[PDB]
Amino acid sequence: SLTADQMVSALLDAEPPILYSSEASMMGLLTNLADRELVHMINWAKRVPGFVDLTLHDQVHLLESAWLEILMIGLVWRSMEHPGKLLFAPNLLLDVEGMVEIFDMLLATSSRFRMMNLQGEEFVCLKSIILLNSGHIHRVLDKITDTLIHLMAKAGLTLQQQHQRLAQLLLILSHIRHMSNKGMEHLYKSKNVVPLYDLLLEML
Amino acid sequence: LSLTADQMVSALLDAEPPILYSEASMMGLLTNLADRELVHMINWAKRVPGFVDLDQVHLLESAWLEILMIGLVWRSMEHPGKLLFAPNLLLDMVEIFDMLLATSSRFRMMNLQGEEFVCLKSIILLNSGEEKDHIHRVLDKITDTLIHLMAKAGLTLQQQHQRLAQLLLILSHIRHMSNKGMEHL
Ligand SMILES: CC(F)(F)c1cc(F)ccc1-c1sc2cc(O)ccc2c1Oc1ccc(/C=C/C(=O)O)cc1
Ligand SMILES: CC(F)(F)c1cc(F)ccc1-c1sc2cc(O)ccc2c1Oc1ccc(/C=C/C(=O)O)cc1
Repeated sequence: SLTADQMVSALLDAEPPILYSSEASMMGLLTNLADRELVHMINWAKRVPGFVDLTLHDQVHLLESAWLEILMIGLVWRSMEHPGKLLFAPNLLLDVEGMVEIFDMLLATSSRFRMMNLQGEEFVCLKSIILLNSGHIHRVLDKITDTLIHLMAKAGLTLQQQHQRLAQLLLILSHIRHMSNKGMEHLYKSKNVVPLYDLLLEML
Repeated sequence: LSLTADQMVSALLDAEPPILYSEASMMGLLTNLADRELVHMINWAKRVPGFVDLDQVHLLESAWLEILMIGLVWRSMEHPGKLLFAPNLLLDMVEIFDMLLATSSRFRMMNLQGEEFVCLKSIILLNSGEEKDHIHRVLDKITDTLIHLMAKAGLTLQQQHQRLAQLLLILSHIRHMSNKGMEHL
């Protein structure tokens, strides 16, 4: 029911904080950083319009299917004004076997956003898209498109420039889904970061 | 890049490969089918306005299973519960099979037109990966094509953007389907 300006302001208020923090040392840091970031992500997801109307079962499913893409799109957004480096935290700016191909993708994605001049208002829309897309849900997904296109028209882009930019923005998401799949394959061995159902249920 | 929307949709519709035919028996039949489908794909790709002007090898290395999946998902559309691999090969790993039925159900639920299906395939192929901007400008042209095809259909500007968004968010699903399809292979 929210207006496109009311929506973008709710997403901007929903925004999580920026957190702080050898192969095993670096991994112990990344594992711990994401763990604490997961708790702030569950609070954020409930601040996203429409997600809290959903049954706990649906909320779980979406988060389990999107917790790494959400972490990565947040990462790629922070790291953006730091070319050649990945700002996992303000005290954790980096540049481990197998992890090299994934790091290089996350660098390329960050480099794409910057060249494309990604804005914070479009970013909060995209991260909200990923949460709701991972799995009424299509009614909300339509509302975030209307918000993105409203922000493109408010910025002065022509109707052509609007649908062209929307598409480029929605295709970089195929890459984020890919970066997530390869990451899930790499990390898993066992899991040290608490399954999100235990967390979501623990928080209510 | 000089090409119009109707010139782009018809150029791709012309490039459309033919429909082909057919446990160890099922996988062997599928390996053989796919192996014959890659030769038609490799040739279709050369007919994608922009693609032959390249790097082409890696784009088919990334999109070969996404293209095989979108094709399968497009064929099997009026066959709910079953997957139409070939007219003589209709089957009804289970995870990948279910993920493929859901996509086809979404394709049915959206009334996805063939003219829009060719555009998705060409976007899949190009977005799978001065020479780098060539891919960008072509994708921005397939998007004008998709929006024009919608304009013709009678949809409003708001009903156009939503539908563009709807179809594009399905490519994240087919990227995911391919990735988990690769692990299984
Ligand atoms: C290259 C790389 F580091 F980005 C990268 C490469 C991969 F293969 C996979 C993930 C990544 C990322 S993106 C990211 C964003 C952030 O805000 C914070 C942490 C991380 C993180 O690292 C992680 C993420 C999760 C875990 C969990 C382990 C467990 O359950 O035991 C460990 C390390
Ligand atoms: C369930 C399933 F069959 F869909 C499926 C599950 C997966 F995990 C991965 C892919 C699939 C698909 S999608 C498809 C579409 C088509 O038009 C035709 C064949 C196939 C095919 O099967 C394949 C694809 C490639 C190979 C290669 C083997 C080799 O190099 O030895 C074997 C079987």
